[PDB]
Amino acid sequence: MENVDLVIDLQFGSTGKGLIAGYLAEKNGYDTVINANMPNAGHTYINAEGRKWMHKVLPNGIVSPNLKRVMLGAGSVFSINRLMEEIEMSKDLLHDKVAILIHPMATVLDEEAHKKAEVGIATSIGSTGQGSMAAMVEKLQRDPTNNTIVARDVAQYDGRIAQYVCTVEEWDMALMASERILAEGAQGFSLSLNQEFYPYCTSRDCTPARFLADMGIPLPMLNKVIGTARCHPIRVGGTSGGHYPDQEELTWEQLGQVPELTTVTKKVRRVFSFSFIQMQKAMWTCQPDEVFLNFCNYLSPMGWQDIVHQIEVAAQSRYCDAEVKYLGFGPTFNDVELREDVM
Amino acid sequence: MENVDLVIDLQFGSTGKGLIAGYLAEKNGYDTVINANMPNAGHTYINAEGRKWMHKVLPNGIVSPNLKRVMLGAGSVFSINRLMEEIEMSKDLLHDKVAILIHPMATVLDEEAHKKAEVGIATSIGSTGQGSMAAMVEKLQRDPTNNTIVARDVAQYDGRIAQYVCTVEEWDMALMASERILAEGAQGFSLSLNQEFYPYCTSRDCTPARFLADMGIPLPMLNKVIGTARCHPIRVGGTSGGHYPDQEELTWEQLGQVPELTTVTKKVRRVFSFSFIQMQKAMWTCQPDEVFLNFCNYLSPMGWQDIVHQIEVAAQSRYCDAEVKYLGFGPTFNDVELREDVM
Amino acid sequence: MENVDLVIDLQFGSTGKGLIAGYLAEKNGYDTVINANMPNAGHTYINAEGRKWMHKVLPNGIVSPNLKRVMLGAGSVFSINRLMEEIEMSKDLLHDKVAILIHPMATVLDEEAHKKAEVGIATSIGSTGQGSMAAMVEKLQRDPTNNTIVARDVAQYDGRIAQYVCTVEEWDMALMASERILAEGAQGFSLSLNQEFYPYCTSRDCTPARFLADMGIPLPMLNKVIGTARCHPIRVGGTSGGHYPDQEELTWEQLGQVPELTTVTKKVRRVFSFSFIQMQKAMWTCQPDEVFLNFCNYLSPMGWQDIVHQIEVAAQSRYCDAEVKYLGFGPTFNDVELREDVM
Amino acid sequence: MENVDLVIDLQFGSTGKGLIAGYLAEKNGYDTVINANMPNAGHTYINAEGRKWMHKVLPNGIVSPNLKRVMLGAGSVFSINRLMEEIEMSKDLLHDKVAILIHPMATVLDEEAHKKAEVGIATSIGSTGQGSMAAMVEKLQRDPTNNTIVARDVAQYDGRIAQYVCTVEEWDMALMASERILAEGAQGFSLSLNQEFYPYCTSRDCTPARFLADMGIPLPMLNKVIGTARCHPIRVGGTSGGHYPDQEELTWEQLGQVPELTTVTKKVRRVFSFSFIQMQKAMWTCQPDEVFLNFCNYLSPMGWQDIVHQIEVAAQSRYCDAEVKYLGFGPTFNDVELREDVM
Ligand SMILES: Nc1ncnc2c1ncn2[C@@H]1O[C@H](COP(=O)(O)OP(=O)(O)OP(=O)(O)O)[C@@H](O)[C@H]1O
Ligand SMILES: Nc1ncnc2c1ncn2[C@@H]1O[C@H](COP(=O)(O)OP(=O)(O)OP(=O)(O)O)[C@@H](O)[C@H]1O
Ligand SMILES: Nc1ncnc2c1ncn2[C@@H]1O[C@H](COP(=O)(O)OP(=O)(O)OP(=O)(O)O)[C@@H](O)[C@H]1O
Ligand SMILES: Nc1ncnc2c1ncn2[C@@H]1O[C@H](COP(=O)(O)OP(=O)(O)OP(=O)(O)O)[C@@H](O)[C@H]1O
Ligand SMILES: O=c1[nH]cnc2c1ncn2[C@@H]1O[C@H](COP(=O)(O)O)[C@@H](O)[C@H]1O
Ligand SMILES: O=c1[nH]cnc2c1ncn2[C@@H]1O[C@H](COP(=O)(O)O)[C@@H](O)[C@H]1O
Ligand SMILES: O=c1[nH]cnc2c1ncn2[C@@H]1O[C@H](COP(=O)(O)O)[C@@H](O)[C@H]1O
Ligand SMILES: O=c1[nH]cnc2c1ncn2[C@@H]1O[C@H](COP(=O)(O)O)[C@@H](O)[C@H]1O
Ligand SMILES: [Mg+2]
Ligand SMILES: [Mg+2]
Ligand SMILES: [Mg+2]
Ligand SMILES: [Mg+2]
Repeated sequence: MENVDLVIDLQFGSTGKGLIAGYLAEKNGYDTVINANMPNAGHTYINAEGRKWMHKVLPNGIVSPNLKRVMLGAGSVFSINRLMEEIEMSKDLLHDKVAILIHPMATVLDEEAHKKAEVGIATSIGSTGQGSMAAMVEKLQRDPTNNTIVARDVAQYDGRIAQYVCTVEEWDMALMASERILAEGAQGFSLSLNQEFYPYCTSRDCTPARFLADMGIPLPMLNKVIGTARCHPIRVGGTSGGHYPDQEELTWEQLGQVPELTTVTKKVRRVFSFSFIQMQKAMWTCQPDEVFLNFCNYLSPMGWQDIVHQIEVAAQSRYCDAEVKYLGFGPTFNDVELREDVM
Repeated sequence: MENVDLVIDLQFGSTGKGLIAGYLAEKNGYDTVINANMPNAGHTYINAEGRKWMHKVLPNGIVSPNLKRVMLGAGSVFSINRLMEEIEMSKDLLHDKVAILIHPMATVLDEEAHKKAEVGIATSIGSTGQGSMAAMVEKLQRDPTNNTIVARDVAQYDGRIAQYVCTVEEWDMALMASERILAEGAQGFSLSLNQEFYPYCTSRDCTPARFLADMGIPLPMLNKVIGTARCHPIRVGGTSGGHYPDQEELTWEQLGQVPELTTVTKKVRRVFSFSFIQMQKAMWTCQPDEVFLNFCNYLSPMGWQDIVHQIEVAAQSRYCDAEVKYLGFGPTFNDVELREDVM
Repeated sequence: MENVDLVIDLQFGSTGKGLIAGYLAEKNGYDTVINANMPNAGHTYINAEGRKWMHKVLPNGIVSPNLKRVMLGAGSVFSINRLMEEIEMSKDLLHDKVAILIHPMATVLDEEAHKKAEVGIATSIGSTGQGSMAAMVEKLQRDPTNNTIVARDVAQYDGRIAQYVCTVEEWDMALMASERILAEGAQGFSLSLNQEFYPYCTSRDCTPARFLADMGIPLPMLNKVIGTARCHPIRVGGTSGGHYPDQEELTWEQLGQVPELTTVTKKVRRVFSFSFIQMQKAMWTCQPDEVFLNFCNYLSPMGWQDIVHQIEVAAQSRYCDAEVKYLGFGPTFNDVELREDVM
Repeated sequence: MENVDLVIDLQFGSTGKGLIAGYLAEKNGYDTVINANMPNAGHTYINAEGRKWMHKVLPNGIVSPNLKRVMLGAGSVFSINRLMEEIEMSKDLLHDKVAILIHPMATVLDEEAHKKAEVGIATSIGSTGQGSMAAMVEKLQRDPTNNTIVARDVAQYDGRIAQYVCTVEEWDMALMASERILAEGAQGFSLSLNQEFYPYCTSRDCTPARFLADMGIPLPMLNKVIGTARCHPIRVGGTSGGHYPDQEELTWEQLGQVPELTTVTKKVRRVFSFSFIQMQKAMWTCQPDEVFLNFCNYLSPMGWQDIVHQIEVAAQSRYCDAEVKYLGFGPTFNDVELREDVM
């Protein structure tokens, strides 16, 4: 029954979850790909031939040569317009023998109302202001007179999603039928609503237990957790929040890199030194089996090799047998290296 | 590392989670007891000598002869006044060598405001109207200017909870130091926000994955899941929601029992026949290792023995090897029997 | 042929013979229950639902779900009025397919005369003064002219018992037909007429050999002997007799308990410390296979656990392989525990 | 621990218990011989050389070549004068390395008072009038002011028995020390106080369970039961009582024998035909392992051989595997034959 490989971020998000999800999908050929994304940010994957996917709704694992099911969990908050654009963009991949299943309880984003309600926190806590929490709050209100927030009710008047919206039993049966599943997490461990930076955090916990719960995955189904990290963790710009005591804020100049910016909001990313405290904390809760260390291209061999050893010792210190198996030297499939081959 | 025994409700709540938690605490002598309750639920335990505990905040496992830690998770919503009364009533048990730890991110209930904000859902969806969701929404708002909703901020002006409010690292360390842990879930599987009865449900998922996430417990720590059920499941009074296709609403009269009243509202409970569909669904997601079948005292031996076999076949049908280990015949410790000893 | 389970008291009586008899009857479902009580003893059983039986005549095992026969041996001394009240109170249990058999030679108590003849020993030896010995003496006189002492003769003029009074052959046949039998002893080992406290003793031996003889049970029929004991043995009020050299008289005050009152006389019970000498003596003669250690609720875990080990070593010392199988923590069915489950 | 061979009568007494006890004592060489006789009647043994023992108190097994202990049980009723005469008569056998132990609770017969009290029943029920029951009644009265009935109290003023009177613990220890024990019963099965002929019966049950109880022998100690019978059962003269439906009263003339008389009272013995009903009844309760068929000298080979087969079929019919091992053709050791040798 253990057939779910779960992808999670060990720092403050934007580490390369999309890159390893696409890479693992191409290598392991999962028949089911599942997620529970909110409109916060888009994940990128670039394959060997240079084709690029930027997803806010669909999992990045749709590039799997054995794709049979694409499932969007109960914890999802999505723009119907975005989902339509994303499906159409990968129509060749999402063919007649691929089933797209939207959980009946997934939240439909009202872009007019939900973005307007997040205008204040977009400045005060440096929030993305995408409407994710405002939509989540409307769901929680449980007004029986409101038939415009969950997918099951929206499907009654919006036929664009109607074919995809399934029942709870159809959802359970699809997981049961699945041979091998790729589950994709979002945001990052330190962004968790219940980690130390509150209120400078996101609207949910970004931990394996919360992701499985938001995707409706039974715990005995979990096979492996693949954690992702950067050599220099980033945080998204403005009054976004603090850092750990053993890390310092850097500049893109110090690193000799072109300043990194968010895709749509064009907010410059804040960059920090590696934090061993952050790793111990993330290793304790997230307990990954395998680690993908990305942006090794910003350091020299001794620098990224030293971080590999730090991560493995951080894991062991928190009863975790995490192995840094993959190393990222660029944004493409061809830039993902096996650790054992480069060091 | 696998030392967490988790107690969860397989139906619509109020099945005897309080009773088995107290029973297991006395038998297994856990050093740590942990929960993440909201004010919408109350749990009862009665020991061999007739002492009674009715808890809305504190775990029921505080009766453990080796109690060292009492921990209230980040997912908790609590009335400070209630916590003070619950502590005072078990002051003999909660002695100088017992540490009470309230997660810094646990929510402090604003009795007046939060209850006022749930007037309406209390009638429309048959909600408890205890303020649980309204408090949860205020936390989610993440207003940096609001220092009155999370325990960490409230402790700065309310010295009643100040000694108990810990840091995130203190929380992680307490779990790490623990020898054996009793984790107590609340509400019930079918009350989940993401199960089929939405909006006639609670404000979170009532599944093992969500409980571990709300208590901040790493997944490799889970040892055993003990699922609880009744021979005749119950719901709260009013327009509380629908039922499964294979079950029917009954009356206390039909059962020959004195009408049951809800724990928080002095309201009459709705009673239904046993549902095999509900069991298959609960077994699939919750995957319990052991089952406590309670209220066998409302049936004849053939009746409750037949339900034991139904539960085990429902389990096997959903790849779960659940064993009905305990049988309940009354509200006290002495009424919990080993299934092996009675059938 | 070995199908008789015999219940006997290892000390001075009133240790919980009634309780274990009811408990074993409910668990093992004996078709035949047999005794040979005199009016000097009363035995109590309280079931899981709170129903109480206090018997001076009828066995306590009438609560057996497979009851077919209730037999009162040749050694019985009974008040017809009492037997009628005891039958009436359990008329639901003693239905049309339950045969009550009174041995033809059982003694009918002459309340006025027999009680008048025990005035004196009631003060001098602290006797119950119930008429037991006086009735027994009248039987022994064997006056062919006396048709008012044995059941067989009384039945000729007293139609209340006539249907129940059987022949000797009917008695033998009922035992032969029985599948599984529960035999209940009375008083206690140290009250034996032939133990060291004479004349401060009862009018017969309270040993397995005497009970089988008084119930007319062939010796190859004996399967198992269940001996009963208290952590602090008791005696009746007054000049009831001495104790063993290794034990001391206590007070209910010293024990922190409400003073206990005797079953027939509303008199205060004398309490003593546990005697290892009494156990060795009782184990030697009575040779029990299983032991029920009752009133563990008057001690702390170390106290009652230590007495369990004393009993087993006292047993081994007298070539007896007695196992303390049951532990009593209260007066009801739910308070009987398996020793294996609590220590 | 199984080392007690018990001798019992299967009819109405006077069958040859003394003859087989002496025979078995000489053959098996028991170190301990035990009994619990009342003054009712004397048992006879005649050895190969013609020496004769007529005992009312001492066991007949004192002829054992390995005699170490002679024990008189708590159930004994004896004349001190008789015991003195009997010991003196066998002084050569009861030497310095043989210990005589009288149970402290054995009854001392007051020949003046106890015989006078039995004058009425000696005529009415054809009783022996030896005082046995009158002495037994005085013991049962338990008057603390009476120091003249039990051996322990009589020893304080009658030094003739003082050396022999032991404690209860000395009694238990002597049985424990014993290698092989010969236990001798008295009277006979059909004479039992609780058999069908009441009041034309004796003052106790004449069954293995009552004899072991009266001798204070633990039940696990029983090895073998040797039952005794006559080809023509007798009953002791006068208005002694009835018989079984399948037997008839005969005359000594019909048998061609000299009329049999009691030793002291010179009462002619009543003689009856063999009763198969009597055997079935005796086999059921007494369950003997071996049978001694005596007075085969009053019949022809086909007559006594036919009774052997009747007895074995009677045994089998009552779940008894009794083997008629010994056949009696006279009153002497030399007259006891092994069955396998004569048929
Ligand atoms: N090692 C790398 N060097 C340079 N650019 C990279 C590397 N790995 C990934 N990228 C780019 O980093 C950017 C930031 O990540 P973004 O959130 O947009 O998607 P992602 O890489 O899949 O990250 P995540 O899914 O963790 O949010 C992406 O545009 C991606 O193409
Ligand atoms: N077998 C039973 N028969 C009768 N009453 C019972 C039984 N088990 C529990 N009870 C009582 O019925 C009620 C059912 O519980 P509701 O909260 O009230 O459950 P709980 O045991 O208190 O805990 P939980 O809500 O977690 O199930 C409680 O008041 C409890 O004491
Ligand atoms: N563990 C216990 N703790 C407290 N009370 C008990 C316990 N066991 C029995 N009792 C009660 O104390 C009394 C002791 O019994 P006494 O006759 O009264 O014993 P019994 O159980 O009634 O039978 P028996 O005389 O054969 O021992 C009874 O009233 C009984 O219900
Ligand atoms: N087969 C026999 N033939 C003739 N006389 C016998 C035979 N066996 C025993 N006797 C005599 O029968 C008589 C009657 O028995 P009595 O009670 O006096 O002693 P017992 O033979 O040992 O009998 P029991 O011990 O059974 O009472 C004795 O005097 C005895 O010697
Ligand atoms: O996917 C993500 N990548 C990076 N930062 C994120 C992501 N999601 C949320 N955040 C950060 O989390 C905080 C709160 O985000 P919100 O959930 O959009 O309100 C802000 O500081 C965001 O920049
Ligand atoms: O402990 C509980 N027992 C039973 N029903 C509950 C409990 N908690 C919440 N509910 C149900 O959850 C829904 C809303 O209650 P609320 O979560 O308190 O708002 C209703 O359908 C209630 O009946
Ligand atoms: O059931 C009983 N429990 C306790 N003592 C008893 C019981 N039956 C008899 N006795 C004791 O036996 C002696 C005489 O009581 P009697 O047998 O009723 O005459 C006294 O020492 C009593 O204390
Ligand atoms: O040892 C015995 N042999 C034969 N008859 C006996 C013996 N003991 C008692 N009886 C008979 O038993 C009856 C009652 O005897 P009691 O016990 O002496 O009063 C009478 O019919 C006696 O003849
Ligand atoms: Mg991103
Ligand atoms: Mg409840
Ligand atoms: Mg009693
Ligand atoms: Mg004789």
